[PDB]
Amino acid sequence: MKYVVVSGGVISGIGKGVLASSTGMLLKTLGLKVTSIKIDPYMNIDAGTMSPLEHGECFVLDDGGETDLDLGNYERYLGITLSRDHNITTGKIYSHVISRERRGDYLGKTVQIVPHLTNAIQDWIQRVSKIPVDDTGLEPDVCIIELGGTVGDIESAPFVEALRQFQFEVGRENFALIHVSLVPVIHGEQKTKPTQAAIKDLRSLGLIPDMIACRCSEELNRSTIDKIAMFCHVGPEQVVNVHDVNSTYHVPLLLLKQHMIDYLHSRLKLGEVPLTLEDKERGSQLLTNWENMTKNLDDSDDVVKIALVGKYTNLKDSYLSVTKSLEHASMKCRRQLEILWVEASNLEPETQEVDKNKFHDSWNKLSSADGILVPGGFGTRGIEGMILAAKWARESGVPFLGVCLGLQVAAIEFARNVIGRPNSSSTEFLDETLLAPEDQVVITMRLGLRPTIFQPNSEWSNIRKLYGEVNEVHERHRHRYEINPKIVNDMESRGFIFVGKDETGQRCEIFELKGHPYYVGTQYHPEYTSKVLEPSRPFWGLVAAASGTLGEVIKDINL
Amino acid sequence: MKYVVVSGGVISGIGKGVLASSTGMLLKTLGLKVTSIKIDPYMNIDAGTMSPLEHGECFVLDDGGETDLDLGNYERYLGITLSRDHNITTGKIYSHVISRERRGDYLGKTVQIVPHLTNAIQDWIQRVSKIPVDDTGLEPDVCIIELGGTVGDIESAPFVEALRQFQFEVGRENFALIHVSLVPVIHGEQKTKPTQAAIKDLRSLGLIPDMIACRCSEELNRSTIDKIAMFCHVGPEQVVNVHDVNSTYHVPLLLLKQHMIDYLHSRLKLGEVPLTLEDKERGSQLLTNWENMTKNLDDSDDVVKIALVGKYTNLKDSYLSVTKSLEHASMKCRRQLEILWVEASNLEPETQEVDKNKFHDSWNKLSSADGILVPGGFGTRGIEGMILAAKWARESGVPFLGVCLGLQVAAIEFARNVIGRPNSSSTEFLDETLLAPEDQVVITMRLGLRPTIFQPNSEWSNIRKLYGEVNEVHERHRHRYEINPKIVNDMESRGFIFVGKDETGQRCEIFELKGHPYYVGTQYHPEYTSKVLEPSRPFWGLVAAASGTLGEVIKDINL
Amino acid sequence: MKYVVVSGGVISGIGKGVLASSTGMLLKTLGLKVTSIKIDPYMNIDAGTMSPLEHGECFVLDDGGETDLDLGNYERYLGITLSRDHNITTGKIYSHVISRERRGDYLGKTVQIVPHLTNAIQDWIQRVSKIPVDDTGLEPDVCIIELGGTVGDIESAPFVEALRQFQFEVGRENFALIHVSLVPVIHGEQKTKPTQAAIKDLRSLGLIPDMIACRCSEELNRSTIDKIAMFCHVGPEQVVNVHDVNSTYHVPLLLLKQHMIDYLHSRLKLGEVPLTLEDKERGSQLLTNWENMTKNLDDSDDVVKIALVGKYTNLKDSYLSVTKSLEHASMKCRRQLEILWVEASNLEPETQEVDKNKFHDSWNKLSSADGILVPGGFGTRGIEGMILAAKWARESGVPFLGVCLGLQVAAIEFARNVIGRPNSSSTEFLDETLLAPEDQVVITMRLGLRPTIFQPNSEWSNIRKLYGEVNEVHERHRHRYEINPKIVNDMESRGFIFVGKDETGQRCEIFELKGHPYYVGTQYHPEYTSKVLEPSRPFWGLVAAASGTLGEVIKDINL
Ligand SMILES: Nc1ncnc2c1ncn2[C@@H]1O[C@H](COP(=O)(O)OP(=O)(O)OP(=O)(O)O)[C@@H](O)[C@H]1O
Ligand SMILES: Nc1ncnc2c1ncn2[C@@H]1O[C@H](COP(=O)(O)OP(=O)(O)OP(=O)(O)O)[C@@H](O)[C@H]1O
Ligand SMILES: Nc1ncnc2c1ncn2[C@@H]1O[C@H](COP(=O)(O)OP(=O)(O)OP(=O)(O)O)[C@@H](O)[C@H]1O
Ligand SMILES: O=c1ccn([C@H]2O[C@@H](COP(=O)(O)OP(=O)(O)OP(=O)(O)O)[C@@H](O)[C@H]2O)c(=O)[nH]1
Ligand SMILES: O=c1ccn([C@H]2O[C@@H](COP(=O)(O)OP(=O)(O)OP(=O)(O)O)[C@@H](O)[C@H]2O)c(=O)[nH]1
Ligand SMILES: O=c1ccn([C@H]2O[C@@H](COP(=O)(O)OP(=O)(O)OP(=O)(O)O)[C@@H](O)[C@H]2O)c(=O)[nH]1
Ligand SMILES: [Mg+2]
Ligand SMILES: [Mg+2]
Ligand SMILES: [Mg+2]
Ligand SMILES: [Mg+2]
Ligand SMILES: [Mg+2]
Ligand SMILES: [Mg+2]
Repeated sequence: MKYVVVSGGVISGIGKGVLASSTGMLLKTLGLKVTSIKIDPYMNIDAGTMSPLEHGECFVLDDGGETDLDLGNYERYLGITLSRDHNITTGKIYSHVISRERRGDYLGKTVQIVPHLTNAIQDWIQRVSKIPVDDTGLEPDVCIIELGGTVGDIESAPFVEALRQFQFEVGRENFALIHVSLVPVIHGEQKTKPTQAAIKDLRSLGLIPDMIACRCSEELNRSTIDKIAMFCHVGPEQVVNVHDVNSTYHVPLLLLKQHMIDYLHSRLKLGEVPLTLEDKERGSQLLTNWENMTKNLDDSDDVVKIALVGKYTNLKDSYLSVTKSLEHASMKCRRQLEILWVEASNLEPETQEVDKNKFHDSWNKLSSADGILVPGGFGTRGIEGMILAAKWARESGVPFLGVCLGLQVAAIEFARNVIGRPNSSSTEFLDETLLAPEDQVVITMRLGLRPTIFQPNSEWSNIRKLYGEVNEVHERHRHRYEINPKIVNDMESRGFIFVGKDETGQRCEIFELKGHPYYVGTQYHPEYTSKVLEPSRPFWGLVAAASGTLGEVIKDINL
Repeated sequence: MKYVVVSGGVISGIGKGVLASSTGMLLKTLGLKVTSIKIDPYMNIDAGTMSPLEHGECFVLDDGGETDLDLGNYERYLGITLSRDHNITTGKIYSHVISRERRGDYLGKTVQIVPHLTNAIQDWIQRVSKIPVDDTGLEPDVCIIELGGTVGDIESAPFVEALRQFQFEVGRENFALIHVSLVPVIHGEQKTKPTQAAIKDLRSLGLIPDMIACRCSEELNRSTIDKIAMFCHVGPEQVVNVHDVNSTYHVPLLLLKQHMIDYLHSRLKLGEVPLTLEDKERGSQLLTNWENMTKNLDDSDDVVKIALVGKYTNLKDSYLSVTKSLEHASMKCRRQLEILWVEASNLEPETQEVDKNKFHDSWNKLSSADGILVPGGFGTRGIEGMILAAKWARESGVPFLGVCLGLQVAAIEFARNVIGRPNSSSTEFLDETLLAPEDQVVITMRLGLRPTIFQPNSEWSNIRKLYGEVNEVHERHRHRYEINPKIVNDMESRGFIFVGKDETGQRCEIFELKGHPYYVGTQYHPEYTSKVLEPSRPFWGLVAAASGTLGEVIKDINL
Repeated sequence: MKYVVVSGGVISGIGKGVLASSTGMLLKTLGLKVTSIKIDPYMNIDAGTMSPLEHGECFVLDDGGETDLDLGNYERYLGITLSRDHNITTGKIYSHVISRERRGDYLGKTVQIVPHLTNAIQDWIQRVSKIPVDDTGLEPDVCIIELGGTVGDIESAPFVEALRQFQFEVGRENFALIHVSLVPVIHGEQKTKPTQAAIKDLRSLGLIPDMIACRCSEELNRSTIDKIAMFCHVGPEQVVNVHDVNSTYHVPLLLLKQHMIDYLHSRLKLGEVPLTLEDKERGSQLLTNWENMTKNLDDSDDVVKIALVGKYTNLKDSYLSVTKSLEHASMKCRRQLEILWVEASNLEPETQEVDKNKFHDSWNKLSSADGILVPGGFGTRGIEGMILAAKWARESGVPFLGVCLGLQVAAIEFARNVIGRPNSSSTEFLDETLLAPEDQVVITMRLGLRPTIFQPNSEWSNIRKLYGEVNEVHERHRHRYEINPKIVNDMESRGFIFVGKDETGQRCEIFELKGHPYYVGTQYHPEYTSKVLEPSRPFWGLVAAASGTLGEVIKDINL
């Protein structure tokens, strides 16, 4: 087992998550089996309790774990499945040793942060990195650890102490440290004192960096490389840079151009790892596929515009799996994507009195779009604006996908306007008044990977054709509210077909509307099962439908 | 409310606990109401799970809290009652904020060590210092906080960060810092660089010391004072020393000789605290009583020897409340005390084969003693040796006190040798063989302050006369095993009278033997209710009985 | 825009102001945006010139408008902000059309009460009801107009004529009339001829009532309802009653029990007003919060007593915002309130010669109280009595709040007795003698919403913790006199800390005294920013401090 810590810097926004995911995928090009662990200094047990306004969305695993967003970067670059154990936190590990001290496994000893908590962290990392995470039976060859927060924040102290010990409690040449660090530019001169201070803060904790990975708005000067490589122990080829490029898929090839594998191939002795003839082929094949999708982003120009309608769209981190799911679906179509970020509340007619500027801009953006997405996220702000987007998309025949809350919004819209029930509404917020036209109801969560069964007549639907006309689908759920199953037959008779349901019925999971080119919704989040070469099927439907060629996509999928 | 932090140094053994207790009692000489809080960086919720081989005994509060030993130093110097809340720990406060984050009181925010855990520590200190701790109704004027561990140990980090904030979240002139620090002597020269480094480690965390309290084997030189007072912000009178004197009761008067009150009277503005005419009298009266008991230790010479028989007596911290209870009882008698530390196992005849030196020395020490104590502490090592000490004390008519296990050992001894049941024994360790002559049985703990009722005939006993012939007694329990109540009438008929029991009966709490000058035992720990001017009654009995004058002590108590 | 006139009756004391405020809040439970306008037949431009001995206190708006007291009932029930335009008067509107006729906008026409003044009233009501009054950007859906004085008083004539026209100059189903009327009981029989005469006086002016709201000391008999509903056009459900209950917060639920919303929901066609899904939730949520605070007044019993010390306390209308601010603060604590009304002059030692009865009763009341308030109000009567209450509260350690004059009285008290300047005094009344120990000085008014900045060291204070430790506070001022800033450093050195000041300094706005559980004063009136669910912070401090639990209140506010 090899370990690669990706760590620290001078700021919390530095973009470690891209570099960790990219470093792991580059190791996967050698054919190595790879896994990864995110460490969070926060005291929350999970990202589930904490609101999307901080650290972006929670990400859902097959376990039903509501983990930190960074686990999604690993799953979609590395192709692996992660467990709720792969997101370590301060909350998890203090809860673990405190529950263990009350149970008494420490034999009446005094329990202390060193050695007992730092040995508990090292036991967690040793257990969790040996969980098999590919579909194959094998234990991973390499583990990427991403150390969240910044080095020398008091929040991090047990993890920087544990990782010092770990560099010896596992062999050297089985452990290596990448430090990620800020190189700000002032008056056009590339200033280095922030990264020199961060390299000292690592040495103060006994962590010694094997590569320094600069984050900068420029190519590093050869003087900027030398002034760091002379201050730190790293050689000139071990001062990595990652530029402020928009395409995060280019980062693996920007690291490969900087010869970063050729250092780790020595520094971790990756030639001593045994590999089969299948492994080297499936490794090199994966690199050629990534050269092709990045070539397609360099030379595809013909924009498809998708409008994304939701709360707090200024927090673009709040929708990162949607963004990445749309980008995978646009690459599969060989088309460039624009996302138009529509703050759903500004669509509402009260905005035309309160701030007439925001009203006209938000309705410009929505009218402009070749297809529409309603992305999910609980909370009562802007839902009539999201209902207005679903209405516009139904009436103007514009491709629509509704994910989680977006499906319920389309059901409420179709009830208010096509069934003509003018006060039909979500149970989430009006039930203090005990309303009879319930569109949502409660059914304390439904979470993680679940089976959807396609209902027997559904063979006609574009969405069931996108799932290869298979009878069942596996996707990740997260909801407490679902469509009222008393009203379902009214919608299924008026043409809004609930194409798929849970095994028990009375719990709707996919709809497609008869008489529209692509108007679809899902109760699950299709984003989380997206992979770079195999996009999320409902999103491959939406981004093909917006472009045209949805028939040719379905004809392809029938091979 | 005023706060006085006592803190840190270069080593964990430095003796903060004496200085905190002494500083608080000196503030009590002004008539101020005083309280105190111990902070422990360990992850244990309580000292109850952890074995006496580390940090000495657990101390029992009236709550039944098995707290850190340092709470006992506060109760016996300050005269206060502490709650299980007055011992803060890493385990307590991480358990508190983690349970609070799962309950969700933090409104979906990300929870972090700063500000959320440091604000939870500051809320704990603010709540707990306002608990009334004297017998009177009033809230305390001053709180002493003792910061356990050492400054810049990673274990301490949330508490040194919290206390920086606290210096502002409560006013300056309502908070002050005492730093306690090591001044080692090499070649007879008093070296200062360890304390200069500890003063820098405080400044690095933003904590600024108002007094530096040196711990040294000498009087500080005036150069040793100046070389510290020139390096640090403290004036010459704010460099305190506490010498390696044996009598810890002299420390309050050694601080008073160094004019330490006259600094805090300015630095905490203690003249602005309102005080009544009763308060100043009961304050100054308390100082004169302490001048008298310390004068008596300077001029009493006529030694009483008590042998203390138990496990691990090399760990003299394991019996600190016994030691202090014996010292209070010897001072009340105006007699000097020697304790003879007898490792109970060495009394056993197997020792005479294994190491004949340890056998003869341990039996020398036991034969030498004017009275005998068997102190408690669970675990099967040496119990036949403790039975042999109880036998010797019964047969030779030598004063005996058995506390907790020491009472059960005397019951087992009296059963084996006076009732003549040769295999009668503790249920604690032989019950894998299901023995019928059970002396102990289980009755998951009995803990904290409980009532003992004296059984109706008991008026004759020296122990009930020592409790003023009152019908009931309040003392602190800690046990899972008690005397088999089926066998009690056999002992009460053979003369081993169970003088006191729980309200329900079938649970024995005090015995006295008919036909011995003072042979007594208690199921409770009488040590924990000892106070400097009012010693523990069973121990005032033992140390009077060893000296003679037990009648005159009882005649006094009848006033 | 909908209008609801609340009007008239047989007497000026009838309690329209409660019914208007309650009717508006009930409309706010539907989620409608609401506003209100008070009409006063008096010739004063504002309530600022007129003394508190008539129509109670003046109320201060954010504008600095010294408006009629009834505007405060609207702000505290409806949650809205009012402008100096929302109090219409005879003085305002005759000043408006006379200044407009001298300017000549009437093009040389003869100007007459009809149509020109009645059209000016209708233009005022149309302009002012469309001012946005919530924190949100929206124009109000409903306006409550309260017609002051009584119908057919000659003082009212232009307003009853204007409102007849207004019923057509705005649509019917956009205007409705509530008439409030007296139903006296004689020999236990509920006499109706006063209200029959008041209903005729409305018809004589062409105003037709849509509901009759009886004010009576009983439940109306069903015969009393029928004998009114047969004489007037109103149906049986449109004869409202409001009982002489003490809790004015119960009136909204007594109107809701009488189904009064279900009439206005038809009669104003409030189902035709568009509402969003947020609006209906924030509407129904507000009703549940009001059910809870009224449930708490039904089942809280554990009295806190506050003594209110001031001039003319027999005029309990003179302190209505203080009373309501104390009631909001007691409800937030879940405790019942008694106010003890202490006429401040009777505390003075001259009273013990003049009327020894009034002396002993006033000092009984002040000694009895768990906390003390000095409420403001200019004029030289009783100020030494208010100084004696401030003295008593400082010395006996009893919670104290001084508002406006009450802060200056506490500064004068602390100067006379703790600084020991025996003749230090207000500049307001002794300056004919040109005294050097000035405690007040003049600094022609300071009025309306202003910023207070907390001075840098103030983090310790209970008052700054009650304001959430925010650096700035927004509250309503009204004063010509302030603390002499030459003497401020003497008080700040002796412990009376001026915790907050104006942006410029030299103008003190909050004090808290070091060394008292809660002794505070404000130059602003904290009463006017009180709201039913969010009490005034200095008053939430006082009423918590009197009860105990001031720490737990501050711990709560830190969430
Ligand atoms: N080299 C990079 N190139 C482009 N974008 C980057 C780069 N580094 C960081 N970012 C961007 O900055 C944001 C944060 O990056 P990332 O998640 O990898 O940082 P992080 O250190 O893991 O932050 P966090 O601790 O919050 O998870 C993301 O939007 C990411 O795409
Ligand atoms: N000034 C002193 N004079 C005499 N003995 C001292 C002094 N300082 C410390 N000691 C002794 O050293 C031991 C530890 O002292 P103390 O309990 O006060 O230290 P501490 O800092 O509180 O240690 P801990 O953190 O383990 O509780 C005790 O036996 C105590 O009596
Ligand atoms: N229904 C009621 N229940 C309880 N108290 C009432 C009621 N109606 C009036 N009052 C009380 O009578 C006094 C005057 O009431 P209110 O201010 O509402 O009358 P008003 O018609 O507006 O008088 P004004 O014209 O002087 O403003 C207040 O103390 C008020 O609390
Ligand atoms: O204003 C002054 C005065 C003096 N100095 C002095 O400090 C020295 C250290 O040089 P710098 O502080 O400029 O550091 P650096 O260029 O090595 O590092 P970067 O942060 O640019 O990566 C010398 O340059 C000396 O003149 C300054 O740097 N700045
Ligand atoms: O062996 C050597 C050589 C050089 N130095 C040098 O270091 C200097 C600092 O002096 P010290 O290191 O002796 O420190 P100090 O006496 O101030 O502190 P204490 O630890 O005794 O309290 C000077 O004395 C200089 O000669 C040594 O201290 N020791
Ligand atoms: O003393 C007399 C004599 C005659 N009347 C006469 O006047 C009549 C009108 O009856 P009332 O004047 O009693 O009026 P009312 O009962 O309808 O109204 P309230 O004021 O009680 O609501 C009849 O009752 C007739 O006898 C009196 O009312 N009172
Ligand atoms: Mg941040
Ligand atoms: Mg990240
Ligand atoms: Mg140790
Ligand atoms: Mg200690
Ligand atoms: Mg009047
Ligand atoms: Mg009124």
